[PDB]
This record gives sequence, structure tokens and C-alpha cells, in this order.
Amino acid sequence: PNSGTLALLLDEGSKQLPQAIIIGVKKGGTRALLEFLRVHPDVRAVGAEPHFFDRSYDKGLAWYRDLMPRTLDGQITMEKTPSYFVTREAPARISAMSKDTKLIVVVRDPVTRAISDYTQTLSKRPDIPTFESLTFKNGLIDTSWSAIQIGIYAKHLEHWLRHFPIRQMLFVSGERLISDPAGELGRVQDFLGLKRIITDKHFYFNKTKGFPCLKKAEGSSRPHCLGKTKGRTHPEIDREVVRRLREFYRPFNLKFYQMTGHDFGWDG
Amino acid sequence: PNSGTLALLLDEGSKQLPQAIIIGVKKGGTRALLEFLRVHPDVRAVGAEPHFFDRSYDKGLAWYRDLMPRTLDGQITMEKTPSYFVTREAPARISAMSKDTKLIVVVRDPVTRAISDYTQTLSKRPDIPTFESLTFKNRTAGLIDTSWSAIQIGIYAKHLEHWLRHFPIRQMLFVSGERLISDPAGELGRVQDFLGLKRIITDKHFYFNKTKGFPCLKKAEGSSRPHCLGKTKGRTHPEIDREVVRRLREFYRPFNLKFYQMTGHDFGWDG
Ligand SMILES: O=C(O)C1=C[C@H](O)[C@@H](OS(=O)(=O)O)[C@H](O[C@H]2[C@H](O)[C@@H](NS(=O)(=O)O)[C@@H](O[C@H]3[C@H](O)[C@@H](OS(=O)(=O)O)[C@H](O[C@H]4[C@H](O)[C@@H](NS(=O)(=O)O)[C@@H](O)O[C@@H]4COS(=O)(=O)O)O[C@H]3C(=O)O)O[C@@H]2COS(=O)(=O)O)O1
Ligand SMILES: Nc1ncnc2c1ncn2[C@@H]1O[C@H](COP(=O)(O)O)[C@@H](OP(=O)(O)O)[C@H]1O
Ligand SMILES: Nc1ncnc2c1ncn2[C@@H]1O[C@H](COP(=O)(O)O)[C@@H](OP(=O)(O)O)[C@H]1O
Ligand code: NA
Ligand code: NA
Repeated sequence: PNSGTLALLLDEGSKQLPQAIIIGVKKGGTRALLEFLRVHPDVRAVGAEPHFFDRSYDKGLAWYRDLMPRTLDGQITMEKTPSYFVTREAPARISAMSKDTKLIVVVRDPVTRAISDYTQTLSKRPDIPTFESLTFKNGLIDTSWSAIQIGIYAKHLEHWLRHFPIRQMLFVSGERLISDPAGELGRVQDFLGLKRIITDKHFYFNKTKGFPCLKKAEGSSRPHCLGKTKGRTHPEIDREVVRRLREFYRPFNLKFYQMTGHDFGWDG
Repeated sequence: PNSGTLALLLDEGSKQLPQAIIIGVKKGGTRALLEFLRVHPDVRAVGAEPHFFDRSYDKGLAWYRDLMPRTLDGQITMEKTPSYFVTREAPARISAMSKDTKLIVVVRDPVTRAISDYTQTLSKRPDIPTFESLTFKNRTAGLIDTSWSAIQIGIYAKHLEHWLRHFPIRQMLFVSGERLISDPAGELGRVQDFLGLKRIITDKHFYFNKTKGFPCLKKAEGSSRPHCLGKTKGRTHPEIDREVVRRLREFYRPFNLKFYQMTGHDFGWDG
């Protein structure tokens, strides 16, 4: 930055606690949503996952605020930590910071999310058993397995609704974020009270990677596709296992659609 | 950047000759316009002024093309060199590259443009004579020295005739330098339409800096933080004798009027 620019932020720029937070879900497409949102002139976000409300709460709200980027009047401050959604104390802690906090949750077909979760662990520990092996406690599904538990969105949502009004929560379609990024970002910008700037022209589908990419990133004049850890190849899962998992989640999915008022199409 | 990213441009992108060029005018507000346009996801531009059509033409179109950034389909390639507008051979040369090239000219009140031009030189050559001095060939008779570049550049209508002998007025856009300052989002609206770009750059992309006295970008291209133009953009002008300013405005009036008719727009420099 240059003289005038620098000084400007040192005089009119100030750090705010996040007015909006992407609280989940793990493997739902949280990085994608945040990177896309960062294109907007009125959005500033912490680059890394703070993990303040789940891991580092013992550091104080002052430590949290200093982590926030400086913003000019009109700009929203944001951060994303996928684990918040399933953190028992998160709802209460965030509300305490501010009951007016807007919450965004990027959801994904519970089955593909579980496999994605598994695939990420496999990349870190190649010796773990097969996905099929971990899925079953027996023909009984091992619901104590985090990969399965995180997918029961309705269950986690009930906890959040004890501290927040459904209207302060936005549920983003992880699948549509991929098939129609501008579409979902439109809903997100409205929810956040931001003028609809991010549009179709901000994206470019990368055939090679199989996912859309930003034609221009916030931190670059060049295009930007998410890294190699985003969009991992999943192992082929036994169809019978996929069938049983889908059947297990279905009741919870339909309940989730009812609670949120939206059918995400994971069941047709 | 990362693997997939880089690999993308090197595979699906390429360097193309600019489909649109900001050709002038000096001190009209050419840097501001280009920096604002760069916010658009479908615009890629050369950072510096190439000065190809005026100074390095001998290097050929291939060298010129290689100076351009790599673009993805749908993105427009641009550059700005303020001197092109008053460069004798520029019209013919740009036309030979491509008859369909779009041209943008950021104009400004010829009097303030002249004073701005003088001030720039003054900042680099502090011992030059006064503006009033260089303005007249003969002060008493009121004979204005039209050979002086600061005055010459401002006779827009005459330079424009040279361009219209190689380009149809429809392929040229005249941007109000004054409005660019007072309502950048408004001006950028016209520019994007002219360039066939979706109107994305809007009011929210700007932030007025009270200290600098000019609008700034809330976010600059490739940067998450604000961005005002540097110290060389928006210089304080020395006070000019009122009589001299009046005589200069008197000199430009007729040419301004012809320019308004030629462009189909009254830029408001004469009331
Ligand atoms: O990105 C930008 O927009 C930008 C960033 C820089 O901060 C800024 O540098 S600055 O220090 O000058 O502010 C930079 O300025 C460019 C400018 O945009 C160019 N204008 S253009 O030529 O119209 O495209 C250009 O301007 C200078 C010219 O190179 C120079 O020509 S030459 O002499 O080098 O051949 C020209 O000189 C004029 C002079 O201005 C006149 N004085 S007057 O009082 O204004 O009339 C007079 O003396 O005549 C000479 C020669 O005219 S002739 O060539 O027609 O015979 O004007 C220069 C100028 O006005 O600054 O380059 C500068 C960069 O200049 S630098 O010193 O190399 O940094 O824009
Ligand atoms: N443009 C994009 N590029 C890469 N991955 C994207 C994407 N849009 C959505 N995603 C999804 O984001 C997931 C990662 O989510 P998170 O960032 O919350 O961990 C990826 O899971 P997979 O790796 O299983 O495909 C991928 O499906
Ligand atoms: N947002 C902005 N910040 C700074 N200068 C701007 C600007 N918008 C327009 N300008 C104008 O751009 C002029 C420079 O034009 P160019 O970049 O073509 O040389 C400046 O002349 P002054 O220095 O006389 O104010 C200034 O008036
Ligand atoms: Na995992
Ligand atoms: Na000058």
C-alpha cells in the first residue's frame, strides 16, 4: 500500500467483532463461500479459522477482536470456523458476544459430507480402515462416529435455536454453491444486507479441477481456484453402504427441511 | 497463486492485443479510470503506460502483445497511454492493429487540465517560468502561445478530427473527468456499457477520503484493503492570475463548443 492509503486505515479504520459468522458445516463448502464473499467491497474476513468459540475461548474477546481485520464504516467483519455448528457451548458463547450475530451454515448432503470428512482424514492418516468399516458398529450404523454425527443437522440446529431466532440463520446449499455460485451468493448477500455485487461474471468453471473458480480473487488480479485439499477425489463407496446411510439420514433430512423451510434435494 | 490456478491461465488463457485503449487525455483522469475499471472481474490491464504507439512502435505488435497480461475468455485486455490522443501516427497505427479497437478519452476542462499539466512539470522542474509567462506569446496583445504543449493538448476538437479519419465516433467514448470525480460509479456505468461489460462496479466500490479530497476504492484490484491514488494524483494547483484564466477560457470556448457538438455531449466547461 501507499502513504495516503496506509494512513487512511490508521485514522478511519477500526476493528469490529464479527457481525456475521460462517459456523459450519465441516466439508460443506465453507472455504469456498468465504473466498467468494471476500470479493465484495463491503466484506473483510479473517484469513484463517479462528476457532475462538470452540478452542480458544480462554483467550478473551479482546484477543478475538485484534484478530479481526480493520474495516471502514459500512464493511462487515467475518470469520469462518466449521466446527462451531457442533460445539455444544458455541451457541451460548456467540449469543453472549452479541445476540444480533448473523449465522451462516453451508450444508451438504450428509452422505457425501461424511465421505468427504472421511477422505480428509485419510489424506492425513492413510492407514485408517475403509469408510465402509467405520460406518457400521455391527448392520447398525455407528452414530458415535463424528463423520456420521455431524451430518444430523436437525439435531444441532435445535441447540442453536435455543439461543438464536431462525431468521438470523442462513442455510446455504453446498451443492448449489458448486452448480450455481452466483445464485447462492445472491441469497447470502441479501441475508447479510449487502448490495448484490458478486455475480455470474465473477466465476469461471475449471473443467480440469471440476469446480468453479474465481475469475478474480480478492487478493489477486489473477483467477483463483481453491487448493488441492478442496475438491478431493473420494474413494468409491459400496452402494449398499450408500443406500443404508441415505436411509438413515432421510428422516433427519426431511425434519431439517421443515425447520429451515427449504428442501435441499438430498432425497429427491 | 497455486498449481490449479497457474495451470489454468497457462492452459486456458492467452495474451491478446487490447480490445480497448484509454488514449487520453493527459491529466484528464486516466489513471483513476483504469484503476477503477480493474476492479471488474472481466478487465485485465497493463499496469504501466506502454507508450507503444507513440514511442516504441518499432518494437512491433508481438512485443506489444507480450506486455499484456494473460486473460481468460470473456475478459477484456486494456492499457492506457495519455499521449496517444495527440500522437500524429497513433490513429493510423491503432487502426492497422485492429479497425475494431474501442477507444476511451477522459477529458477535462482545458483550463484546469493545462494548469494540472503545468503543475506536474513544476513538481519535476521547480525553476520553470510561471504559468502566466508560458501562456502568452505576447502578453500585452494577449497573443496566446498555442505551440505550448499545455495549451495544445486541450484543443480536443482538432485532435479528435484526426481520430475520426480512422475510427467511427461510435467506437470512441468520451469520459467526463469532472464527473469521474463527483460521481465515479455514475461514470463507470457508462464505461462498462460501452465496453460490453456487465455493470458490476457500483457505488459500494467507492469511499470518499476527506483528507485526500477525492474518492478512493474500498477495495483495489487484487487487494483487500482500501486504495486512494498516490501523491502525484490530485496535486494542489498554484493560484493563477484571474485575467489569464479568463483569457484562456475565452480561447477554448469555441473549440469546446465544437467538441460538444462532435461528441453529442456538453461537458459543462462553459456554463
Ligand atoms: O500511472 C500514471 O498515471 C502516472 C504515475 C506517475 O506518478 C506520473 O508521474 S509524474 O511524476 O509525471 O506525475 C505519471 O506521469 C506520466 C504521464 O502520465 C505521461 N503523460 S503522457 O506523455 O501524456 O502520456 C508522461 O508525461 C511526461 C512525458 O513523458 C513528457 O514527454 S518527454 O519530454 O519525456 O518526451 C512530457 O513533457 C512535456 C512537459 O509536460 C511540458 N510541460 S507543460 O508545462 O505541461 O507544458 C513541456 O515541457 O513539454 C514537455 C515535452 O513535450 S513533448 O514531448 O510533446 O515535446 O510530459 C511529461 C509530464 O507532463 O509529466 O510521463 C509521465 C511520467 O513522467 S516521469 O517524469 O517519467 O515520471 O503518470
Ligand atoms: N469452487 C470450489 N472449489 C473446490 N471445492 C469446492 C468448491 N465449491 C465447493 N467446494 C466443496 O467444498 C468442500 C470443502 O468444504 P470445506 O471448505 O467446508 O472443508 C469440498 O469437498 P470435497 O473435497 O469432498 O469435494 C468441495 O466439494
Ligand atoms: N479518485 C481520484 N483521485 C485522484 N485524482 C483523481 C481521481 N479522480 C480523478 N482524478 C484526477 O486525475 C488527474 C490526473 O489525471 P492523469 O492520471 O490522467 O494524469 C488529477 O489531476 P490533478 O493532479 O490536477 O488533481 C485529478 O484531478
Ligand atoms: Na475427518
Ligand atoms: Na506537464
